[PDB]
Amino acid sequence: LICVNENGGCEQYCSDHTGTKRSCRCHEGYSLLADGVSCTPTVEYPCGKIPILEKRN
Amino acid sequence: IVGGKVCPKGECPWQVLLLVNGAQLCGGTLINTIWVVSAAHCFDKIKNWRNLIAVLGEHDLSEHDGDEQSRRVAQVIIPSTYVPGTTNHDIALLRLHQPVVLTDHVVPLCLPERTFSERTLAFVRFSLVSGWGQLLDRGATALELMVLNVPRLMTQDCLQQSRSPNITEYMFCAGYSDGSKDSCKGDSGGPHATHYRGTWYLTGIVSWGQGCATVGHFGVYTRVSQYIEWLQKLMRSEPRPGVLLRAPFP
Ligand SMILES: CO[C@H](C(=O)NCc1ccc(CN)cc1OCC(N)=O)c1ccc(O)cc1
Ligand SMILES: [Ca+2]
Repeated sequence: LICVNENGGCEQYCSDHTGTKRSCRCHEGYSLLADGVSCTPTVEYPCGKIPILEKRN
Repeated sequence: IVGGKVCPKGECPWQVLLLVNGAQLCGGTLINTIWVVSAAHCFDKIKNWRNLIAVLGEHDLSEHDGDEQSRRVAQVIIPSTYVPGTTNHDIALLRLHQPVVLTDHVVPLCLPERTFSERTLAFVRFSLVSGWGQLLDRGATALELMVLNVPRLMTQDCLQQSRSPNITEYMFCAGYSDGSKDSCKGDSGGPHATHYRGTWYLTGIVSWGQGCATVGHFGVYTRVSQYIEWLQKLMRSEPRPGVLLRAPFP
């Protein structure tokens, strides 16, 4: 996988590494899941999410 | 904002209102608890830098509902390359004197990594722009926060579709050429926010255009991806005496 195509499969940030390797990363306030692509909030008010709508669902 | 809708209270929680001596100046975007991104041009005519206030959690300017949080602006940082009265490099980074408290009504927008923004966010067609600016060209400003969904254009396409400042690599076009929908004067500095896989990111700053919602012209926004490393370096820096700071760019 490569970061320029489909964001390398990452939900947030993507780094290419030497030799068919890719690492996904997450913004502060999020942690990467064991799937290696998904980011889950670790704080009450993570950036870029709208509390009243997150609670709405 | 021309041709948008009221942003339901709490649905634009990163929006900032900038005031000078109590009067509306511009918008901005909260990106963490002490840092706000706005437009350089908002500060061209400031005389007393010590009367600048940022308000978070604002919605209706006619009433106080208790969700508003006001802070003094301790630093206004502008790139060396910005020239007052012109269009290029239209970005400012503002340090608040004290952090805001995050709540359901006050939440930062994510400042993306450059690669992610250039490779992925730049190709998301629609994004939201918001503010308390003019509801019509030559019209009154909004009392409730307004929001508008605008499509982004590649600059080559913007130039071909438009019919006078250059559109530089530090800008991008978004909106409509039929005169129905645009951001306006008083929205300057506010967010152009882009959704990707459940999270919103800062991709532009309301910057300029030919009037507001002028037929044959699109809105022009500061291309925030060009400034990620500049912003991140400044956020790691210690404050300096005196509010205005010009910082080298790149
Ligand atoms: C650098 O920005 C200023 C400025 O006034 N920006 C305000 C603004 C925000 C959004 C929109 C429409 N999206 C239009 C706007 O202004 C339209 C106008 N002034 O006719 C500028 C400077 C020099 C120049 O030649 C043109 C603009
Ligand atoms: Ca209010």
